[PDB]
Amino acid sequence: SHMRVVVLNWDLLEQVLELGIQPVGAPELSSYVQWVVQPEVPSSVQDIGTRTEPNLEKIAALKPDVILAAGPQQDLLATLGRIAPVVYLPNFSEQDNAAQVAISHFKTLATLFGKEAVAQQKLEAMYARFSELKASLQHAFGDTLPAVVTLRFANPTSVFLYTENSTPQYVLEQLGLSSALPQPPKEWGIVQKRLSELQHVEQGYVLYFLPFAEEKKVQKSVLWRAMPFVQAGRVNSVRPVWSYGGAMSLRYSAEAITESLLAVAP
Amino acid sequence: HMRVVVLNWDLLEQVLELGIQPVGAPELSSYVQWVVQPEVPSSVQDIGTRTEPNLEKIAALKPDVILAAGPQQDLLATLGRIAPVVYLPNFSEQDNAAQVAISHFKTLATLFGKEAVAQQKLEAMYARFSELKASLQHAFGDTLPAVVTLRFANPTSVFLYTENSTPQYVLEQLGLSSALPQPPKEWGIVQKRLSELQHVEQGYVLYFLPFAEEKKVQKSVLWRAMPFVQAGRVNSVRPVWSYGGAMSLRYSAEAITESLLAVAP
Amino acid sequence: GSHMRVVVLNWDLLEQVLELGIQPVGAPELSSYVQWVVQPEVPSSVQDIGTRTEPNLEKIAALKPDVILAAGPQQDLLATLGRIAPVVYLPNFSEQDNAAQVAISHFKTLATLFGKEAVAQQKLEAMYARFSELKASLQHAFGDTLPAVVTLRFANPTSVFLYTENSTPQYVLEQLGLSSALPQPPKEWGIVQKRLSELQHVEQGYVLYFLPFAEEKKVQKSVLWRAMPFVQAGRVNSVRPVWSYGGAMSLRYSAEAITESLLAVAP
Amino acid sequence: SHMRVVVLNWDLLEQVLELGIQPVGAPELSSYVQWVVQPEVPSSVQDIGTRTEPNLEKIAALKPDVILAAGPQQDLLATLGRIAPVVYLPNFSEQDNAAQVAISHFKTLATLFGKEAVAQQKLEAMYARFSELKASLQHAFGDTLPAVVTLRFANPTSVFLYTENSTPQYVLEQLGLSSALPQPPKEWGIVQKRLSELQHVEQGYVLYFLPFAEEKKVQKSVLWRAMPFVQAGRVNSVRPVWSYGGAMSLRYSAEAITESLLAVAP
Repeated sequence: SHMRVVVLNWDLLEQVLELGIQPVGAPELSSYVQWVVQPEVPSSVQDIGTRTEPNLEKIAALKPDVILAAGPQQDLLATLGRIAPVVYLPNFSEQDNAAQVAISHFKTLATLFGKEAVAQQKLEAMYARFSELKASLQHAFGDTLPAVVTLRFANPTSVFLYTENSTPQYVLEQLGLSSALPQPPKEWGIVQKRLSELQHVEQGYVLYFLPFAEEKKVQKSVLWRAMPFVQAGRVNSVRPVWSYGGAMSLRYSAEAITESLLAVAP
Repeated sequence: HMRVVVLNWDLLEQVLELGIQPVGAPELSSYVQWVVQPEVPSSVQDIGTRTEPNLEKIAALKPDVILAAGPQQDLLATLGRIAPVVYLPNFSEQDNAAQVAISHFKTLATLFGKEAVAQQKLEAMYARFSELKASLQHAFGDTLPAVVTLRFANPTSVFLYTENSTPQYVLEQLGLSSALPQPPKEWGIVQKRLSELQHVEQGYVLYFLPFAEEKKVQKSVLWRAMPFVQAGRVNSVRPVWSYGGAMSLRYSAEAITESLLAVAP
Repeated sequence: GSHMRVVVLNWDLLEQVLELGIQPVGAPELSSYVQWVVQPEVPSSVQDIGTRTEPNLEKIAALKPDVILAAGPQQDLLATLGRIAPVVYLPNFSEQDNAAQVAISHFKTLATLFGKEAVAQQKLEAMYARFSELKASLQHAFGDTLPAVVTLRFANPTSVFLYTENSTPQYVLEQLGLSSALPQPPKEWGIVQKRLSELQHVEQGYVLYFLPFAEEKKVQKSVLWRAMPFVQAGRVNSVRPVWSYGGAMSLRYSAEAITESLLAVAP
Repeated sequence: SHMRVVVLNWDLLEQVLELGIQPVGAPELSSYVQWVVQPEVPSSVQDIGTRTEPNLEKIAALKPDVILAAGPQQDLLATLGRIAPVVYLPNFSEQDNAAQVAISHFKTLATLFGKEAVAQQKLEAMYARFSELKASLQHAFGDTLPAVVTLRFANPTSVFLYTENSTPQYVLEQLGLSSALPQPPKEWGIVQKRLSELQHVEQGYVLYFLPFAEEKKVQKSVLWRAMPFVQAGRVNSVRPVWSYGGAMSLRYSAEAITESLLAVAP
């Protein structure tokens, strides 16, 4: 029903908002509109601190009926229980297929909040949306879709490649895109490799998620300009979509990758 | 008869080659396509994939031991709560692949008491090596050609095998020269462009099967212009896992030799 | 037996030989050695046979060696040295050499030649294992994002020797999972001489410089160095003396040296 | 223990083979079985080109762990080191006593490759063989062994006399034979004199090493038949033994000279 929900992670914040549920508390709302962006966070929701170090004084003042915690708040579950009952929905382990798990959590949250019908409408619409971008991608590339590298910059010299169990990997598979640089499953679906290792990617297309404060710095480097995919024009920037989000995150990133990959096409 | 669960294809071969039949093994469907040679019995159940094994299934089999390799190193802690784990890593940039695959074959033998069976196979392997070398010298020799061993990534990229790889080891055991040596790397491979094979004029090029885009590459525009292709010094090696166990060295030796005995003068 | 009379002419080979349990009768610049290489302590018995660039042929021949180990910088003397004793030529720092890998490959080759193969494998396995520990200690104290590090040696108070992609400090950084923070294309000896002004744009990364450097205090109090972003942010430290152009065990000593100096000035 | 060795000179090829070591590459294998012949090169060993001018492409293709170079390859040491570690064992200078150096190199190579025991056994067997041949030589020459000239034909008009620092000279001394025409130490242990100079070796023996493609031409020539040692019947042909080989070369040349000198005896 209409309970007073406090989420402590950005993926759960998205999931709850997407279900038509409006929480009373959520972490890092200022950074949220820069990194996650896609599921706009209403004016009512108060910033209860960070995902790693939530404000216990503040969440208790909001009088929650439930506290939704994910992976990074697992050491606080006992602590959070002193304030209100906790529903722990973890994700993005080395074992979790992130995306699949994000959907199963999306369904579970729906049943608990009675918004079970709304969940089904969005999920089937997302699956239909996948094929829509896939169709628009083969119509622009010719039924042999290219191989794509999805990453986020770690430092101006280091890069987070997304692994096989990550959500961008799931998106690539749903779009019919190939994995230009596959990686074994890891936590959060990422692997930190050096940027110089991308000197050998002479074949596919490389997409990097926004924001990155030092984008110009890397772009102005001798190393980045020497990249095969850069001079060949097979590289673009994906509009800000949280790669560690919820179920609808898969959709938003699907529309974001496709839009950024329909560009820089032959 | 212990209840063994292997989580990697090399260990699966090693354990099977010792006459031991595990209760769990990864990617059994894909196994009969890429490694194929040590045929996995009908009894063994698919416990998921290599990189991403299913803990629920492995725990449901109630194993007495779990054999994990390199790609499962981040799961070792979790697996120990299911059953005692034997961690046998291999194919790093520092590992000589072949020796380590043999030493692991020996270690697995002693742990499982099948010490005699292991030695018998190893003696048969070394003997088979010299056998193939002789048959190569009777078809090429006494000056054996230089050979490139690779796997296709895509019709434009190629996985060349490095100095620490198992195909490199096989070539040296057959007395064959390395037509395109490479510095040590992880899993023993380097991904190069197909265009790099434009200057390997004198010698032989072998590529391992399967490759879904073989049909595309053989009649492809870039590949037919290759020197070793026009000279007819190129053939396809029957599917043998280049990242396997000890007996992989034998199977790949017999596979390369048989595929190289063809297209000979 | 392998109880042989070895004369080394380069510091890396001196290290390789000492680490294998072999004690040479001659080695170059022993006085300067304990200041720059330091780590593999040179025994009291081994005599100083001159420098690396200009070895004393009269002295090395007087020691009556059974074998002479010469490296890259002594290649122009190989023909003359064979007249004294059989020579083993082990190069290791061109722009195409992966320095570290070959230093290990030379460590293995030298081991087999001197029969010290078992100790070599033991040393290498202990080094490789130590790498993962240091990497582990680095992902701890730091985020899920290993930092970007610049490794260099001071040439003068205004110029710096940055290490390239084929250098041994670079190999160490890569084994630790660290980024290059200022990568450079492969060059001879693994270095490039840049102006100190090149460190003006390494803002969010880390800068480490190897010891010794006689004018570090001079640079520390200099106007340009204090204006450096990594200096004001406190992300800069001095690495304890480890030879950047050494042998296989040089990689281990330099890995522990970099990690410890980078565990400091960490968040 | 079992390394991949590539030798670039015939002497080093012999030394390594006598130690039970089997190289993967060796120079001039076709000509080797014509000039050196005794330490038979296995079928497995591949021809890496000629001496002085080795095939770098082939040597690198064999993936050697060591490259054994001698005198004539001294200008290639820098290039060879770029392929694999090089062990440079020079010999046959004006200062080298060839034979001693050939043995000391045989020992060092033995120590380096661990086949040290086999070396001492062979060397000790060689010294013992010397006295055996000397005895069979003294029983046929009246215990006062004659003076012998050892040479190789350059052309039908010139002859390569072997000097005091050469390996056949060492052989003559170990057999107790005198030097019927000694020469001051020179490079490769040889001196090129005109054939007309052998007119003065009257009261001695002359031995020439095989092969020589124009032996019949010289044998029926007017100048050679007019030689004092020829008319006196004190001349014979020594079976092919490499005068610039290794330690066991000294043995092979000892039994070859003795066998060729047991003939033409009174």
